Amino acid sequence: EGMWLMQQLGRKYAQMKERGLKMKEYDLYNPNGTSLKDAVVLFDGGCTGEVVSDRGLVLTNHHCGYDMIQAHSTLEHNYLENGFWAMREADELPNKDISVVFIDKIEDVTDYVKKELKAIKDPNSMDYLSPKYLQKLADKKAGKNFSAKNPGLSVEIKAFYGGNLYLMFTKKTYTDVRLVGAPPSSIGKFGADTDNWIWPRHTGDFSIFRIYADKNGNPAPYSEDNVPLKPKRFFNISLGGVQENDYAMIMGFPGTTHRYFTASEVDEWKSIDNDIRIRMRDIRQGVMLREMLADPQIKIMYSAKYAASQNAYKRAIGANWAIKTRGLRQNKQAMQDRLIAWGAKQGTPRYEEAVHEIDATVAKRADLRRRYWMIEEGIIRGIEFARSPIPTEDETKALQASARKEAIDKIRTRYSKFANKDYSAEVDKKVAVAMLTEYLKEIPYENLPLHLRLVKDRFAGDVQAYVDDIFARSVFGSEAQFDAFAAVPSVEKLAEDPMVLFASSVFDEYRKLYNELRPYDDPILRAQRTYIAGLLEMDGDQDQFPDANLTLRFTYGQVKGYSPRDNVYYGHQTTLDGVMEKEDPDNWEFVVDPKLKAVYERKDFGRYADRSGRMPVAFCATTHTTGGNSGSPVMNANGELIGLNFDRNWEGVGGDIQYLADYQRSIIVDIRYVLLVIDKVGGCQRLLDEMNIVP
Amino acid sequence: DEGMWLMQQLGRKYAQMKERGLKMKEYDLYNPNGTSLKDAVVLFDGGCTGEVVSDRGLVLTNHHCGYDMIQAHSTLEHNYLENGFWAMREADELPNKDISVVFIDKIEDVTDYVKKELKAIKDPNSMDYLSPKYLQKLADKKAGKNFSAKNPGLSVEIKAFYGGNLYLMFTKKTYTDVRLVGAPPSSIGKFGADTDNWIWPRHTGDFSIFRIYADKNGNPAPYSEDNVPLKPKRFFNISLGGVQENDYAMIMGFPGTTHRYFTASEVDEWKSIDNDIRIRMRDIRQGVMLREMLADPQIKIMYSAKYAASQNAYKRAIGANWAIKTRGLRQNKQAMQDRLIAWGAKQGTPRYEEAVHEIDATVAKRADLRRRYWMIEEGIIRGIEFARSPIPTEDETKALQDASARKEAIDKIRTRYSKFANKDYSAEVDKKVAVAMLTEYLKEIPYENLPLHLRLVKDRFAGDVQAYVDDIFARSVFGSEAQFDAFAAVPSVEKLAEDPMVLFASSVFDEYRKLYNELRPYDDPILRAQRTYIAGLLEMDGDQDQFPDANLTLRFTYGQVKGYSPRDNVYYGHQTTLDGVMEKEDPDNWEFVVDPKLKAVYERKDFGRYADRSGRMPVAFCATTHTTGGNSGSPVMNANGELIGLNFDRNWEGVGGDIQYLADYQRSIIVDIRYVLLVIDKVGGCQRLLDEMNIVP
Ligand SMILES: Cc1occc1C(=O)Nc1ccncc1
Ligand SMILES: Cc1occc1C(=O)Nc1ccncc1
Ligand SMILES: Cc1occc1C(=O)Nc1ccncc1
Ligand SMILES: Cc1occc1C(=O)Nc1ccncc1
Ligand SMILES: [Cl-]
Ligand SMILES: [Cl-]
Ligand SMILES: [Cl-]
Repeated sequence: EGMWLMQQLGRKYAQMKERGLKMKEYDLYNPNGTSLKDAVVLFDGGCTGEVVSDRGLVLTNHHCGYDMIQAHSTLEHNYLENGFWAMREADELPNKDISVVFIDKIEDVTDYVKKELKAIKDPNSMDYLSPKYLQKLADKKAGKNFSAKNPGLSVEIKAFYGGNLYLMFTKKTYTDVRLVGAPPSSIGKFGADTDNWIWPRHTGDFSIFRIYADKNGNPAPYSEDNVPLKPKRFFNISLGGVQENDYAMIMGFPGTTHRYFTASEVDEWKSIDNDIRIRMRDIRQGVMLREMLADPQIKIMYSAKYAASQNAYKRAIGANWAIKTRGLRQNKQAMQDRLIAWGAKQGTPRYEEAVHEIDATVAKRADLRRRYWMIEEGIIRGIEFARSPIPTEDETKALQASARKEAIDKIRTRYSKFANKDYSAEVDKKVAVAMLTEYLKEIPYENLPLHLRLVKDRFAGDVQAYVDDIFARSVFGSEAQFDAFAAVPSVEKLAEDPMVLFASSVFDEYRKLYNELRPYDDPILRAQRTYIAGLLEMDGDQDQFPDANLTLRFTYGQVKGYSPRDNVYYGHQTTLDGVMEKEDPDNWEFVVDPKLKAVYERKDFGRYADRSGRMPVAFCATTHTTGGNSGSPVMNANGELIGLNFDRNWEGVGGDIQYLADYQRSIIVDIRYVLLVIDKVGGCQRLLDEMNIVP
Repeated sequence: DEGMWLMQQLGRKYAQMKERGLKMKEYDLYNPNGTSLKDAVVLFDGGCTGEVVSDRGLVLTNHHCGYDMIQAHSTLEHNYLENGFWAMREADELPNKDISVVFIDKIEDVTDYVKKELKAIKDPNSMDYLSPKYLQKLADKKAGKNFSAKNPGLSVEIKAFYGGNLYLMFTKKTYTDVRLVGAPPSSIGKFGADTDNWIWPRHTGDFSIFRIYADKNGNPAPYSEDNVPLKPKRFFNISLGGVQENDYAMIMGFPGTTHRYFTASEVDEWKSIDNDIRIRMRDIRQGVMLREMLADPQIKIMYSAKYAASQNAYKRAIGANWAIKTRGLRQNKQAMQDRLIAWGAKQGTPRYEEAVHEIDATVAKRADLRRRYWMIEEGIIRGIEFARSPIPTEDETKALQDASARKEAIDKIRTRYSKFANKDYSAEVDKKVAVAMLTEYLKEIPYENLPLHLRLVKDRFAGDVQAYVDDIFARSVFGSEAQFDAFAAVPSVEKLAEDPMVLFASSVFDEYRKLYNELRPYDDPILRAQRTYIAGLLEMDGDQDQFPDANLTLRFTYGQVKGYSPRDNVYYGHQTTLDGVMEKEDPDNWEFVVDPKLKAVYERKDFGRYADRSGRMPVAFCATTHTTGGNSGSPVMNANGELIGLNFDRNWEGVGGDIQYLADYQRSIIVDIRYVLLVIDKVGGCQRLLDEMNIVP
């Protein structure tokens, strides 16, 4: 049910042993020694990874290493489509802008931070959550020049439980992290966007990297003189596999949760955030899909844009399903009524006042929040010409010296990036007509961005005519129209350009709404500090975990399937047979790698198949994970690596607010399948030899 | 494989059924010389099964079987299709026109008689052995002089089985006064609508209730206000004990057709011609239709039924091709015929190998013709609506060529035009469908094999299909109402003779009939060789583990209440519940609307004695019984012969079961009788129906 701080291992250890944990507490997390925690990394700021060899080999997801695979791919050596297998350490590819972060030490600095905060003065100060204020406290505690005295190390203080607990982390960051191996995208991204958030799942979502360091194993930027890191801890790989009900645990960096939402915040998340995102993206997606199905060239240009819109659309559908069917609002209401009754009994009304402040703030900002989501989903992300070029102040106060040619060249560059190889003005006009029709139905005239008032005033309510006029008269409406402008440019032409005026008006309204809504966050945040302090004082810090905040957490559970609906069961494990069932040669998402299809036909599974002779692919577990946990190590009762977390089923996306024991699962790639791919698909035996594979 | 057994075969199957869980005495299920449970089973309205469930002739069948009778009695004031219908007294039950229930009074083996009569052979290749006319002459000869007049309500019929190796005479008792008694609302009766067609898990309460009325002596009589409910020989007791996983289940009913004795070459033909062409052509038709329905809400209303009608056999063909591809249907037919050929060689009789060779050679010879026939039937006859536009009859052309006979012919042509261009017809949707269908048809069918008018696409329109279709509508008398009216004011045979739409329709129907006539002779050598083929299979492996193909005659099948795994890591259990209906509820989707009385019953858990041991309300279950079209409404029995449900569908994964039963995938989809009784009770409030049934604990 939770995402526990490493400090909370002591408090959860007995229950973990009762559930099947076999390892000693300090072998998993030792606060003043080496433990399994030292083999877990924050991979490139937004993923988890794990060290799996005494020479710094790192496993993470294929979707986590995707950008590094794509950046090294060319027409001659397309690593993204065929995979990549460095047959020697010297062939491993360096990556620019990459990092791996180790959590060297974790310290409770609550008393220190709370004492420092007493010197504020303004009781409503937000310094208690400010990264700048907390960094000043971290630097004061670690010492003026800590990083010079301790190379590779840095300190950081974060707030937890809404400001009721503070932890200081001593981090060790390595920036020379090289690409070692990756399966073809047909394996790494098998279901592609069709199987996103889906269980059963058949995706071998893994990639392999290596941490390089100086001669003393200290962090160093890329240098041909760097040598592999010899880590103090790395995971052993288990080949014992998994069975239904086996104990499983994860360590990783979950990004965000909202476990302490009030019932009013759940209602707002549903009726504003989710319903608007669902409604607006369903309109955008429908027009886009119609156009992609009618023209194969439009399908190529808009596939990525369509997939990018669908991902959070599906998440919002899954989240709304939990709100509707799993009683999220009711359980938050019961949580807050229980605190209010307890507070009345203690003679302390501050908890009821805090819940009241959150409800009143949520109620006050509703119309503004609705207008913000409507414009952001409807126009800012909904219509491509909303992000068309807007002449800067430096460009207009240059057009009206011969820096006129310099202003036009910069405007041309931005026009070329807007009307790129994947942009269709015809597809965009059709999407805009549908999006704006919905937006104008929902947003009243007095709340419209200035230019959109012209639909009623100038175009007699004709949305199609308004959009047609924007393109017919705009300098960014076509290449010929831009070139005619570029030959005789004037600031007067730009000032009255219908596309410039649209883009400017909608961005102006978007920024105005953001600025008016931003002050409402602070009273909610301050009242949450009181609210969570009351919940902790009442029911204790053991059942209620602190919200995720991109810090190292552990979660535990079992390898277990679930029933998604009446008379349907999805088991705990998928097999290579399921990959073959899904094969579709005329669907790029479900193409099966020929080497993998051959391995399946010959049953060349070696030591990786289960006792039945079937080849495992993926499994699911009752662990509590969220975005940030991609690539997390999945451990046995013995702490051995049994898989990598790579996704979570859509039925459990509401788990960020309330864990759903009967539906929510972590989707994990079986480590036996990872080794099978390295071995029979990549032929990279050296990686198998450097890992410590236990029977 | 797990057959549709003749009633005659119950004796030789009985021991295995007892070992599988059957508890009843053999002759209580079927006795050729006296009353048995077989007497409570009826052929409901020619194409469904039904069952007698009371001593006053009450009949249960599917909602989709009684659909036309419910719809015919529905009005704007009393919409029984939408809200259901519950007659609170026998006098309120609604009579139905053109309805029948058929009882199988007696079944007799007449093989020796038919085979002796057939020996008077004037031609060894005669097809009289399969002719309904010839067999009726033999049935009338055996039954006697004016049997139907001496035994009113009874009729005699002989059917061939095992390709002409076995003949049975059936004495049927037909009742035509069958009245509507009760029906749940469509929201329960057809809950999944076409979305859940062929789907398991299933949550549809697919039942309707009728009553057989008869004269004072219980003899068949047409509708009369003097008719009294029938007192039957036998009726089913209703069980409330429910079902559990692995329970024995059996069905009696009228499966229509199977092809269990196809050669491997007939499986290849069914896949590569019949199914692939139907799939490819309907996918094109459906895609254009769906795009037009999604863009215009009025087109969606006009084309929903046409779209659903095209999709039903499209889905069946997809399911059947999945079995051919993944379940080894072709290979198992090949093994069946190689085993017979090896045995025949050992017996010194080459006639079985010669028979299989004749079927293969005939299948190979007709391939191009069969491909051209399916291409035109799926592509144009079914695919393009203006293919069924009006064609002036010979008598209409003669009438239009001096007299008032001219205006009579024009009125007749107008009537047919009005039926073609009706409230659901869109010429714009039809032109778009035709352009796509014809583009595919012209790519597949060479110029020399095209219907005469379609040659104009290359000759006159320079390969432009859109221009050809545009010209048909712009210049045709049936292209629009104003164009028809201009013709009707000044009509001439000359205008009709050169009309592009008339010429198109005439040419495609001419080609369709020519292909049918050229292909028809190929059926006879296959049929005669199948008589030899099946005789060999029966002589070799006996009439014990190979059932005769279904032919709309009474059969029994047995199995277990059991779910299945449709794919890797997925399991569908044996039973669905009312909870699953609630999970599927969607008020803005007519297909998944939930009746308020039913939703309230679920909320209050007002399930009474009908609920399972865990307090869950059962809805439907699935079984390993072998059923097909014709089995809709069939009684599902317990090990004791008590009614536990009604068969109403089969999952798409098992549609290949008509050729080869699929033990691990094929299931009969059954409405739980506890759910039927719950709906009658808590939704209909028709307590009198519960009281007349014999409900056992
Ligand atoms: C009803 C159903 O049956 C199978 C899948 C679904 C479904 O809703 N899928 C889904 C929902 C949200 N995001 C992604 C996928
Ligand atoms: C068919 C079904 O519907 C709801 C649940 C199930 C089911 O099979 N459950 C199950 C199977 C295996 N392990 C654990 C539980
Ligand atoms: C692969 C699959 O998963 C769920 C359903 C299907 C499917 O193909 N359904 C279907 C096929 C043929 N006729 C009817 C329905
Ligand atoms: C076969 C299968 O694949 C994935 C899950 C299952 C499963 O649960 N099987 C099962 C459940 C209940 N009774 C019998 C079998
Ligand atoms: Cl380290
Ligand atoms: Cl012979
Ligand atoms: Cl099977």
